[PDB]
Amino acid sequence: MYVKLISSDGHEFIVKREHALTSGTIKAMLSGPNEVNFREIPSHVLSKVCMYFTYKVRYTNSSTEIPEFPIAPEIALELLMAANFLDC
Amino acid sequence: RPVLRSVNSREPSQVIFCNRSPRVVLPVWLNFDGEPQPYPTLPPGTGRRIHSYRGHLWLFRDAGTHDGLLVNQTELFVPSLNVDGQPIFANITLPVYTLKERCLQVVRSLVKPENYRRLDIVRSLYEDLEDHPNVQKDLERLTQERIAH
Amino acid sequence: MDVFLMIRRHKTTIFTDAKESSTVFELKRIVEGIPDEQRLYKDDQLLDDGKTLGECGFTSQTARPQAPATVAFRADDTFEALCIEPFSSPPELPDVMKP
Repeated sequence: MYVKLISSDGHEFIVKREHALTSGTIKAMLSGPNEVNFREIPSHVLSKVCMYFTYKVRYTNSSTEIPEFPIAPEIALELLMAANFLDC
Repeated sequence: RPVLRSVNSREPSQVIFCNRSPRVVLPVWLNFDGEPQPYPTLPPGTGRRIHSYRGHLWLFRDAGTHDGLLVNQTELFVPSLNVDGQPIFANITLPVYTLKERCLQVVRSLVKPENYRRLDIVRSLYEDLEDHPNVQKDLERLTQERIAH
Repeated sequence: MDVFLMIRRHKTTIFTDAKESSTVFELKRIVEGIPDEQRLYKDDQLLDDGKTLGECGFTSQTARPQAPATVAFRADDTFEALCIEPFSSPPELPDVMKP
């Protein structure tokens, strides 16, 4: 099953739901017994946040060597802002 | 008398620390008093066979930020005894951090200590930053971790 | 083992993965879940169907998850040109955050 996490400038990232469950925010936005828009999160910030997901599913519970997460010093003050809000 | 100290096992345990992480790795050893001790650092990629003891308590941090590293898919490392003379193996790796402290780590390195306060960020973050990870802390976090279990 | 992918069309980016030995027609069914009207492209090169991922130049070495490799709709009868809208740009890095 899939979600459609849209950014401020209007980027629509369709990722796997279990991947999205990595966020504590996005887990309490899909929790009612799909789509989520974010008004103050850019595209160059959200695509990189959809990356932590593909990689957090991949590497959590792995016995191999585990590769470093790449953060260009420019997107560095906007992913911390994204993550503190995202909760992941 | 805390519940994370090295047992005085008086038994040799030839052990191999090789760092499979990008960091410069600091071996930390909790002694017979449970007080962590610093050993010679491992450059990234390399590793050494060490003369340690059965039931000693090792953990590993990036010698720089003091960021928590893993060993054999865990926080702590205790060997047992070398079966038939073959040595125990400590595989020091990166943990999947949360993107939070992952980014904290980066801002932390590029921005000098005093000028966290110049960064254009929300207010709870100057504290997220100002509390750079600590070993004495991650010892208290873990003791109650295993006291609950 | 496998690759990691960003399948891009306009302001659509899809975070998926596929095996390096598996073909394009397979990846075109994977998209047919999110065939007759579908063309995939490596950069500017139109990928053909009977080709695998490794044959189209996505080694799992060039398609790691923390930076996945990037992979056209046929409306009515003819195709569109491959259109992908780049993401926004971050602010220039603050005065103290620089070396």
